[PDB]
Amino acid sequence: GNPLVYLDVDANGKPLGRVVLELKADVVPKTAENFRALCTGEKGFGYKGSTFHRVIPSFMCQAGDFTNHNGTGGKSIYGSRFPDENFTLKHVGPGVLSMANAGPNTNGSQFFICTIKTDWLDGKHVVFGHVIEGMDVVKKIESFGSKSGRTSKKIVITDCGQLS
Ligand SMILES: Cc1c(C(=O)NCc2ccc(N)cc2)cnc2cc(=O)[nH]n12
Repeated sequence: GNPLVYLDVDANGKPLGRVVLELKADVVPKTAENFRALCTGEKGFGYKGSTFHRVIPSFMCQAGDFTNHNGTGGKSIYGSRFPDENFTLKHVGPGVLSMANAGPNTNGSQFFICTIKTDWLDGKHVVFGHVIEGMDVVKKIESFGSKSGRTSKKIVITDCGQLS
């Protein structure tokens, strides 16, 4: 079945709880596998210890730059970047999990969780999963963002992994 993975998130060193994500490997297997392996850390690198560096209320929470911690970095398990697998899944509402990018075919490790329907991203960002549990944690993260994306608390993925 599709992988279930988790992110345990702190804000200014206090735990907020756990976000559980389903990865739609049946639709986007290569994109799902990248995220799964970055959660487990099994390639020797991944999301553990990295941050939500860009958070915009009423839009999304973005994370996954585990190399530069600022939106310029990250890498995939395949290499620095990998192609857009497909655009079949849509940005239908809060809880959608999608790949950040710098244009076509520039997926790495950065990702975002939507807090609203973001239909204008359809066909531009690869959707690959959704929140199963922990939308309350996502809403807390969102509340620590700003219009500019700068966070008002340090939001850290302290632990992450695969549940099934
Ligand atoms: C524009 C931007 C990006 C961005 O698009 N980075 C390019 C990129 C994405 C994914 C991969 N894998 C590689 C490169 C990342 N963070 C922030 C914060 C902010 O205020 N603007 N911003």
